[PDB]
Amino acid sequence: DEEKIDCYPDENGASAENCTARGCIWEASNSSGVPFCYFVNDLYSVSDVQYNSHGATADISLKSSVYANAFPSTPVNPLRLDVTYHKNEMLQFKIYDPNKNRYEVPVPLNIPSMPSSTPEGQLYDVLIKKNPFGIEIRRKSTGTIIWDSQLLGFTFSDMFIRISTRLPSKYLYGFGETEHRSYRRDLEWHTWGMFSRDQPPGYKKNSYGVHPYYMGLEEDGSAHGVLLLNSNAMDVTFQPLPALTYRTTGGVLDFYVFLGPTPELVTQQYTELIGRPVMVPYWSLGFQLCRYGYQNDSEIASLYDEMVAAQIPYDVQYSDIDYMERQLDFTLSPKFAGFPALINRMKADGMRVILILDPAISGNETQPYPAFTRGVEDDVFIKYPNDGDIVWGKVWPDFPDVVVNGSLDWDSQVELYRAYVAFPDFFRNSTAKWWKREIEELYNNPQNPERSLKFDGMWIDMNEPSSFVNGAVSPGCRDASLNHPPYMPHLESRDRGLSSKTLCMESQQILPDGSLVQHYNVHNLYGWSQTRPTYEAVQEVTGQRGVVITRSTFPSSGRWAGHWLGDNTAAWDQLKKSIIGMMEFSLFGISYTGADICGFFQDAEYEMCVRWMQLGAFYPFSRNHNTIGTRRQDPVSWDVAFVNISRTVLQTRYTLLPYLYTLMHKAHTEGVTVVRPLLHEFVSDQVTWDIDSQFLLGPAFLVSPVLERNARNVTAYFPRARWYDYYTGVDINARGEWKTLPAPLDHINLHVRGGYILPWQEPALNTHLSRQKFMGFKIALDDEGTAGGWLFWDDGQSIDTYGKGLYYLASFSASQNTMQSHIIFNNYITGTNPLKLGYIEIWGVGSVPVTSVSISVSGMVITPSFNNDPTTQVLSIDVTDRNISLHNFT
Ligand SMILES: C[C@H]1O[C@H](O[C@H]2[C@H](O)[C@@H](O)[C@@H](O[C@H]3[C@H](O)[C@@H](O)[C@@H](O)O[C@@H]3CO)O[C@@H]2CO)[C@H](O)[C@@H](O)[C@@H]1N[C@H]1C=C(CO)[C@@H](O)[C@H](O)[C@H]1O
Repeated sequence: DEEKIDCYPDENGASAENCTARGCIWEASNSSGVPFCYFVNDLYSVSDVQYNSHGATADISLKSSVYANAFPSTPVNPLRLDVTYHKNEMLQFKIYDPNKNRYEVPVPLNIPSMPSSTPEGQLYDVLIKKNPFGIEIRRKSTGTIIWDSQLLGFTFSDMFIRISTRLPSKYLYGFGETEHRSYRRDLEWHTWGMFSRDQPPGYKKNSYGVHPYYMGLEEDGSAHGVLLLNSNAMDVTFQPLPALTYRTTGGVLDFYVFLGPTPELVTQQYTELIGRPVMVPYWSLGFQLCRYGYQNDSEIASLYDEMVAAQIPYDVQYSDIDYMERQLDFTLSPKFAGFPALINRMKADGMRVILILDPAISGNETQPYPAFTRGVEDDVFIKYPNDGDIVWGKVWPDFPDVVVNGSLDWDSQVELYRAYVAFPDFFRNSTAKWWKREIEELYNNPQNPERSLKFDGMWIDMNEPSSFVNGAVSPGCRDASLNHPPYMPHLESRDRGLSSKTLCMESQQILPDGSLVQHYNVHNLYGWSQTRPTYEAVQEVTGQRGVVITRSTFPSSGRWAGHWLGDNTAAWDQLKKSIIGMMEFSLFGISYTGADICGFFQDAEYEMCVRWMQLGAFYPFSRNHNTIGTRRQDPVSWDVAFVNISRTVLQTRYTLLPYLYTLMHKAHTEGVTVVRPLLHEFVSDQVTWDIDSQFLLGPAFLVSPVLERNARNVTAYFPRARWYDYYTGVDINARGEWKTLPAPLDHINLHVRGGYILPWQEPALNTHLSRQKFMGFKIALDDEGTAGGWLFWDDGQSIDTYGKGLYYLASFSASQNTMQSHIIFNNYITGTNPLKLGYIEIWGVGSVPVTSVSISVSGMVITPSFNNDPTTQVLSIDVTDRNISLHNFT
């Protein structure tokens, strides 16, 4: 019943007779999922298999065209397969057309100069099996088979490619941006669309980015990863005979396989290929506020003052498109003048500001508008292929004189008001200068130095590329590269073709080299194409490292940006989904992510929002954002009870920051994960393979959120190790056990894994005041493991600090009743530049209050006063009275 490989996934025309017309068998079923049409025999035949020291290659040919000609596109013949043993832990196999040169995804990866696999170290082996044509990847370690495409269905036609594989288990994690219902994916007959579209998160709905990458767990605790470097419109299909099926619409099958043995190891190797996450500015680790519909310039300032009055910490203040004049890029609303004043005032207190940008530029404007005009001069806009005019979409920008009724039909609004806009082609060496310029002159206004906005980071959005008309504008598109492209993957609005909510597929773009591409192949690449330049733009203009949040992603996208999970709604299910989203994104190679706290779409409710601020207080990207007409949902818009709660939890986060920052350093340097599923640190425990309603920050910080309304308690899992409550210092004392811990409406549960030391620092009102206060230690000893730890210090904003010069790297270790410090490299904390070392806490020291050594060394040796409770292992040791800094301490 499984093993049935759906022969008719087509949008239209599945029928007994139409089914027979391919080499296929029609047989109804009463079981949900099973394909009425299925494969009984193959249509390609592998021929000249050959192996060598460094790879393998066979040839694939039709047999015969009688049936291959019967489905989607004109099949390609013959094909060719090249497997390559890059490293011992990594593979690639590609199936392509050796004759014609097919579209291949233009995103740089790093690969050993030549194949560096060694017969003794190589951890996997491959076999090109012959009947029917198959590919079998195996972990040499223990025979588990990683990939096995010796199933039927393999097709390969210009605009339709199918390949399948048995999964080595019933546990698979993560696919290209959408709203999964659990971390581990179902397998019980589910298809998923993958294609950049402006879709609020939804079940089986294709969303902002595309990520054809998964991690599979094996029989034993072993793990592997698989990437399909294809950017065409595709959908994947999970069958209960553990096995999935790709159906792309026309690249080549370029697969890369990774078999680090562990989840982290896998990710380290995936990111090693596509690139590791961007290092973020220390200030971005703080809390963030925004909304769609900040009315007046001053309604923001009103908010920023209300927030410092409540003493709720936060470093980043935004403004949505409201600050633009009629949603035009690079313009300042009348209603928002002396907004430039607000920026400068806030940053002066130590805050920072992030501004949104859309990609589409309006060209129906009457006044002068350099952005658009110089756009046309430098020729940076996306046109049709036969020289044809700009491909005109519509988005946010309003027409010039039109008077706007905020309440009109959303459709009516799009014809009467919204201007025609052009989409820049961000591949082009030209579009880079143009874009980078506009950004320059936003920062330093050539004409009105008083109207300069001094932003610190950019939020590129609406870049799928999203558009509020299907394709182009007035007459439409004209093409079959667009609608019904032989196979229309299982996307949202399938009936609308690929055109739906974006550019015409025939739209011409130009790659950096200079060759011509149509939007059809690079659509999923669009937002990605825009990411690096924007990143660079911010860097050049601000002279600092800065940060970029983008909506549309693609593998490697996270190399220059972070990501927020998009248009959630203020509903309870959406909290848990954010935990997933984050987790999945760590896999996808993007460390800096989160959801819109309290919920974008719709009005926030009180209790849900107390719970969400507590959860979100631990997103790496912690931002409270919100759609237009809704009521405001920020912390100082509820009541005294709320405010006070918000304060406490935010404080906690501003304490973890030195830890959260080093994680970010380690993910950037090592490939490791930041938001990390328990199962990454405790694989041998199968209970964790399924838990997705709680998560880790790094290895030692266990977050256990309350995700249900009335609930004021929670049941959370606690793997086999010591879990110290972060607040009290006491070990919970569960071990591979489920405990029900009390969870009052003011409290969120956090625990520190025994065997780790966490560097902390006193909570300020923003990271500027914070970095000045006292540095702490939390040594979470475990009878289960003594203690290990890391700290990395930086000016927190300079470009490539680690990579060239000024940083501080210290590993910490506690063997016997004593913690010792080893500075690996120091170059920013010097005698003159001191790091105040405040307190030193130690949890789990013993019920016997007897020390053999109570005094700390700096070179000299003091025996400062301490507090100790025998009941609770805590051993506190204040030191706010010494000249102790991280650079002279031992
Ligand atoms: C702010 C948001 O506006 C537009 O969102 C539209 C969505 O495209 C559609 O999904 C559509 O229906 C959704 C409903 O609005 C919503 O109530 C939900 O419950 O389900 C519906 C899905 O069927 O209507 C939406 C109109 O509001 C736009 O497409 C979307 O991309 C916009 N979000 C971005 C815009 C802003 C402002 O620049 C940013 O603040 C957001 O973060 C962006 O994500």
